[PDB]
Amino acid sequence: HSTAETTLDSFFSRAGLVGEIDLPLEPNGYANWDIDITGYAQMRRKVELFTYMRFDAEFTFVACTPTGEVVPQLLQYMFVPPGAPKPDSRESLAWQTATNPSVFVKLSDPPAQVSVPFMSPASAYQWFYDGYPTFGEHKQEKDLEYGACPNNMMGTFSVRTVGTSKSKYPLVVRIYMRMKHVRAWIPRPMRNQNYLFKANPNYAGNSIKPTGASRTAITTL
Amino acid sequence: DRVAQLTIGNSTITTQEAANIIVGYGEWPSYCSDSDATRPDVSVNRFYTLDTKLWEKSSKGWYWKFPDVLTETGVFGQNAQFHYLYRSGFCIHVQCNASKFHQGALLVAVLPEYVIGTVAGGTGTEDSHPPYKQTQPGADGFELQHPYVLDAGIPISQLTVCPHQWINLRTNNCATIIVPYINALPFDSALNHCNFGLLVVPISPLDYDQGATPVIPITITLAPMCSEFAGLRQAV
Amino acid sequence: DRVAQLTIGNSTITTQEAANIIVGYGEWPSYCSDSDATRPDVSVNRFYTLDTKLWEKSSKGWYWKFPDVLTETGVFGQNAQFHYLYRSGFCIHVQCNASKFHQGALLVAVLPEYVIGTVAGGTGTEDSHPPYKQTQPGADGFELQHPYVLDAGIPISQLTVCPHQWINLRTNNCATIIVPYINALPFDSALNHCNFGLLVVPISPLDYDQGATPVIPITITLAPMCSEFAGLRQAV
Amino acid sequence: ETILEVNNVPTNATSLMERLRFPVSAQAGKGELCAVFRADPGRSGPWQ
Repeated sequence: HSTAETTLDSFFSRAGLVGEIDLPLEPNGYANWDIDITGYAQMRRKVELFTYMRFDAEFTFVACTPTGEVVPQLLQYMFVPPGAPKPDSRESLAWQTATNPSVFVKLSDPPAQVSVPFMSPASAYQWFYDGYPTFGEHKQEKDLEYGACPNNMMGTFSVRTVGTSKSKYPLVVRIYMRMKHVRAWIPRPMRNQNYLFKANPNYAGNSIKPTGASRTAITTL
Repeated sequence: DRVAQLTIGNSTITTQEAANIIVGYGEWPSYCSDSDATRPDVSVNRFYTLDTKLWEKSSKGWYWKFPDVLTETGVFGQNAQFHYLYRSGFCIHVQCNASKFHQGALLVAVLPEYVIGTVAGGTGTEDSHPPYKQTQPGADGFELQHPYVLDAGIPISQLTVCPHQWINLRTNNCATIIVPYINALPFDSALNHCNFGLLVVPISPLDYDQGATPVIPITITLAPMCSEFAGLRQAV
Repeated sequence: DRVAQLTIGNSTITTQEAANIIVGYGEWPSYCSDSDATRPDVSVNRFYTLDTKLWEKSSKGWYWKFPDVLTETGVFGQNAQFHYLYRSGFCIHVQCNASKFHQGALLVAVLPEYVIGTVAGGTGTEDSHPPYKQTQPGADGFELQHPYVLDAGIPISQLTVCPHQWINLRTNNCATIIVPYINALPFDSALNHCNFGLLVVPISPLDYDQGATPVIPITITLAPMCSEFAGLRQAV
Repeated sequence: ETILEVNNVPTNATSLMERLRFPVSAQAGKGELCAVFRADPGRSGPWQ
């Protein structure tokens, strides 16, 4: 007798492919990866099964050439917490502020992994904030006030090569993510129609489709 | 099976108690005694009876959004504009009245954080968002557009995971759900954060022989529970 | 709510006991043991069932007058002509039978000393009085002319001061009033002094969809109580 | 308890009995006013 496969921590604690970063030779020389539990274009449906969630998360970084060759470069992965500024350019102070944690690994070394705790001011994450941001009561402008609770901002990941002179090796940096210690709450019915946008559950009203397959008739097989 | 005598404060309803009466989430509404980490007694506690929405043969459903439904109308509504922080429970009581000669099941259900979505189209453009008059509809409510996906890409087939009670005019003509306060914060603004949204969806559509009143009403009567407010603002 | 089994002497009725059953003046009928200042036992005491009057959509009411109603027909009627002095009580039981698909409230009420009055007119003359066939109508009764003033300049609006019981075919289809003997003398002639007059007046007129029997009946069943007589005369 | 004349239409004496009753029909429907009356017996005078 065993129902452990059906636990949240057995239903979510798997390292997935979330980020694909290209660092070519011949765009500007750096990249900043806004953390989104999506990306793994399957996790959104698996998550919006519930409404309120809570978790610690483990990130893993796989770095190589497009060839797959392993080359002696020294990378810099930097976690930039919410509210904190993003790196303006390659030489901004955001790399040195040191408040923003930094991970310095080579590629000859195995993938660097670091854990990230639950980072919301709220007691738990939300995938739905039916209402308007703090504090909506003036003029419209509108294009920001939907399904977005910026209190759910998980931070960003940034990479260098590192400086000062640009690298010689073409690079791709794979970012893998896994949740731990998960706790969900009030359950949502699972999505049935195709996604269109991030951070809002809109749908294509022109093309509504039945949830599952269909038959020719009820009395037939 | 029983006669009706139900009243509070000043208001007075006429309900029943012959079948299953009340469904809760597994938790009664309460107060709070925390560090954040007013208690209106016998005034807020009145059965605000919404406007009875009709129900044609070819309807698809309706949905109200608490606490917006009442927030701009009523004594309770008063204590929402002047205050900024909000927390409460609710005694929702939906009752539709029809003969034994009518028929048509309804689905009373509460979906917290009912973020809605409208159709992309119009001009050839790609993105659009619902006006203030659809995310915060108010007492009149709003008859939704695409039921099967609840205007949210969410199949009704699985809505029963939330507190629900079936209304089949064969057996029962009354539905009563009690909903506690559900949020990541023990307190939030009543103006800009509509919590759970009640919704009524007919699955078996109403049918009848003709010349038999094609319109049976839907009486919504609701009452707050364990309401609580904190800081207040000045009046206009 | 209950099955029916009611019988006396030889007669047998089929009534009910599911709502308020009986209304009295505040005083049960009795005998008398005074100085004036026969006791028929088990024979007079039979449910005399009057003739069931019909009830059209456009009726205005009916009224019988005790003890004239029975005085010239029945075994009880016999002991009224031969005797000269009279005193009794009554067990009036009015029951109209109709479907749940009919409607129309009735007012069963007893007005003692129902002195009636007809309209002045005819020829241009000033005074006129009702014939013997309207002040002492008998079993058949008499459908009155001007209800609102009870053919007596007396508004129905205030009739409920007398013993009454409402018949609304929605709820109840039965009415039962028990009336004691009411007079300035403990004994009077049954022939020339009609006491209280029972009367039935529809306020909410009967309505129905058509082709649904436009005529629901009015079953009157009555029985004397504590009847008493004294001196007797010879027979024809 | 006595009968309360609310409906006030003497057309002419035939319809006089329609003073004791309310009208309740299907149409037009919800929300519209059915009937109202004063709350003072002395005033003239549906209470009369």
